[PDB]
Amino acid sequence: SHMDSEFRYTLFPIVYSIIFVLGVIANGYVLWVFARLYPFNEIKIFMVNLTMADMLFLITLPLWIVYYQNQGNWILPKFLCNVAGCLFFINTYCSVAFLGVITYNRYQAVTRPIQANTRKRGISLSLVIWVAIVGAASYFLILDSTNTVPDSAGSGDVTRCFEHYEKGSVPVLIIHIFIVFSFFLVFLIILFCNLVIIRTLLMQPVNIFEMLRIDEGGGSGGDEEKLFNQDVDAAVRGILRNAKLKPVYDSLDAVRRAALINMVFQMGETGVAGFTNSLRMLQQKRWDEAAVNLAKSRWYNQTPNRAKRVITTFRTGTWDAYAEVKRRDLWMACTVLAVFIICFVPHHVVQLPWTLAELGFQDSKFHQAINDAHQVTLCLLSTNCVLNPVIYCFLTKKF
Amino acid sequence: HDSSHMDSEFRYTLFPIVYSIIFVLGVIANGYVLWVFARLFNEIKIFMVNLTMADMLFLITLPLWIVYYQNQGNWILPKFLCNVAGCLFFINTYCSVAFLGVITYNRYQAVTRPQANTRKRGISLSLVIWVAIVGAASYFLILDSTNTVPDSAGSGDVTRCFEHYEKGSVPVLIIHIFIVFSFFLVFLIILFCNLVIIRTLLMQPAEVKRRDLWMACTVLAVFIICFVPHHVVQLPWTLAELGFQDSKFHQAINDAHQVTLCLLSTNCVLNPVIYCFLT
Ligand SMILES: C#Cc1cccc2c1c(C(=O)c1ccc(Cn3c(C)nc4cnccc43)c(F)c1)cn2C(=O)N(C)C
Ligand SMILES: C#Cc1cccc2c1c(C(=O)c1ccc(Cn3c(C)nc4cnccc43)c(F)c1)cn2C(=O)N(C)C
Ligand SMILES: CCCCCCCC/C=C\CCCCCCCC(=O)OC[C@H](O)CO
Ligand SMILES: CCCCCCCC/C=C\CCCCCCCC(=O)OC[C@H](O)CO
Ligand SMILES: CCCCCCCC/C=C\CCCCCCCC(=O)OC[C@H](O)CO
Ligand SMILES: [Zn+2]
Ligand SMILES: [Zn+2]
Repeated sequence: SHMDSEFRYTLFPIVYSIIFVLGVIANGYVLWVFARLYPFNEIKIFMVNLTMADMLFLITLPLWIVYYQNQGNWILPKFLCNVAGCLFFINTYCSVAFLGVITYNRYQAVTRPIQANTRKRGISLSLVIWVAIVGAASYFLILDSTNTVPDSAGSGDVTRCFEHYEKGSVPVLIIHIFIVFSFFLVFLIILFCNLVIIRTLLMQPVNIFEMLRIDEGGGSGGDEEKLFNQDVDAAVRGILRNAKLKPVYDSLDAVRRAALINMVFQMGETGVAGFTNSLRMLQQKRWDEAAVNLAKSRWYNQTPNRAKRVITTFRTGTWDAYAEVKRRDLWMACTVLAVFIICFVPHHVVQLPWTLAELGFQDSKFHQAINDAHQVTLCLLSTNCVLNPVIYCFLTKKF
Repeated sequence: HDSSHMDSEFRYTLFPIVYSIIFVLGVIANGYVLWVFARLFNEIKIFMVNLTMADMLFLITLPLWIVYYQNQGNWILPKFLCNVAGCLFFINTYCSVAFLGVITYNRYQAVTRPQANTRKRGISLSLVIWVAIVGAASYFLILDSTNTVPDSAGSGDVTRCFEHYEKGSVPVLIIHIFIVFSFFLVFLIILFCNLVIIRTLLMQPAEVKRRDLWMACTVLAVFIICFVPHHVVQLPWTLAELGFQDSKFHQAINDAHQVTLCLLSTNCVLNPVIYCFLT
């Protein structure tokens, strides 16, 4: 029949049954959460496009349950197997692509925090990804999906679906090598991006460099905070060279000096020098009065979250304002990494040795072990339709 | 961050004691087993000599760490020796993991599916392992291993060896994720391979079957005692060194790290034990 055969005919009918029911509930409810949202916009498109990918897979699951309940016999017409295989490839790589693009969006939102045609970009990208993956998945519709073999007992035959690999196929090896190398290349980008977001939003600023990294941004993680030190020193040099800003600056403590520096990085010496009254309240250590007067500016209307953070730093002289910043993003980063390492990485680790075993290039004792592993990763990869809807909690839930 | 290291005096007591014991015992047991092989299945014997060479490399670095921890974490010796110490410690850790795993797989295919080609195959595979591991270990030679930092008592400056970690480094963290994941991938292939050996050896229907079954247990003993404690701690500790944790966790995981580092060194003394359970 097959190497891993024994348990696969029991595994998939149970595993895929749970997944079918949970995944149809989770993605169906997610289309209720999406519908009830008319007031993030770009991320919303990727999420809805990701659900569209899940629906395509979920609908094929009844066919796999029956195929495995029939001891691996594809009794329906051949093209329904072509379509089933095709939609599996679509689900997997649209999910890899849409999780990838959600990660990049959030990375740019944290790393570079600076039109309503952002929606036009989410739609533009989603289409590129669909054309790229549906185009690649189309090859599954031109293949001979099934192979007929004599049954072990009786007078019958067994019709396998996308299990047959012509012994020693070279295109198969090149295609499977490309996909795995392209996957871990994509996985490395995702891992780096989500670890930057996490690193940035976990590690609470204790200086002006870390403080301006949250509010203004800064690419990757380097120590050679030394280049940015130069920009701050040049900013302080000018502040002290300004008769309107020097008395206040000199009078302030190091944490409050950073808040003034922050303001200067945002609106410049010119901008900050036009806060005569608020600056006088600071020079006189009238923290609450200064804080209240600072909230009565256009700065507060224009950038409220940064203003609130800087005003708090002026009021308290502590870094508490930067303790739990952008938690929607911090949790998004963890969730995308969970969905990636759980669902996609196991399958992609097991993929190249299993293809080599299935092209015969590996021994019978290993071929049997890697086949068993393969059935487990194929189940892990299917949990994606139940797991990936969790990301919607970024849109709904507040911290 | 180097200021958080003045709180752990434990390592300066632990390493000079434990590394002196490991050095002497190891140099003896390894020097001894090199005479066992000199006064002489054949493929397995090739992996064992190489595995003993990985041990010697690290054993020769032990007197340097003894001196280092003796001088309260001050690398009094030349700074280049620090790169060489780190390099050889990495070689020892992963040449051991590879050669033990390659021994485990030799006995797996020799039990589940049983001369001049095996000797040549074993040398091939052995040279692959050295090239792969020494290739990665060589990156320790191009780093800035040493960092001058103040001492617990006064304004005096000590020189650390491979203790500096750039705050919030994502690539340092990615490397450690790669190595910890690869280790548990390699270890689980080993765990399965060995457990199949002990299962097939427990259910076979006299002396040949009795030694190879008890050998699969030695490879597991070495993995669970020496390598698994360290690779469990490696990630939580790395995170602590990159500033991703609290001071309370920092101290807990750093102390555990000293224990697992000592436990990793016991592999020099525990792996020559495989020589008898086969030859
Ligand atoms: C992912 C992927 C992939 C990417 C590119 C080429 C692929 C694959 C691919 C598969 O790994 C693959 C494996 C099993 C099947 C069919 N399949 C089977 C037999 N059981 C399944 C349980 N869930 C989903 C699909 C299942 C399939 F349609 C594609 C086989 N491919 C292939 O080269 N074939 C010649 C089928
Ligand atoms: C294993 C491994 C590894 C793999 C990849 C990168 C590694 C490491 C690595 C280490 O774990 C590491 C830790 C401590 C030391 C130095 N070290 C110290 C301070 N005490 C030691 C006692 N025994 C052996 C080595 C000792 C080292 F050379 C390497 C540090 N690495 C690193 O990121 N550095 C910036 C040195
Ligand atoms: C015969 C079987 C093989 C054929 C398989 C066909 C796969 C389906 C193709 C696209 C999914 C459609 C959903 C997403 C495509 C629209 C992209 C877009 O612009 O997203 C707009 C967004 O939803 C605005 O809110
Ligand atoms: C064939 C021998 C494989 C060794 C089994 C060790 C298993 C322990 C897992 C990770 C630590 C070792 C990481 C070594 C992986 C190679 C990375 C590298 O950069 O090495 C360069 C190499 O020479 C050019 O490919
Ligand atoms: C085709 C050319 C490809 C070449 C591209 C390299 C591929 C990196 C491979 C493994 C990671 C090795 C980790 C690199 C070690 C970091 C060393 C470093 O950054 O330098 C020392 C620094 O000054 C701190 O003291
Ligand atoms: Zn097979
Ligand atoms: Zn530390």
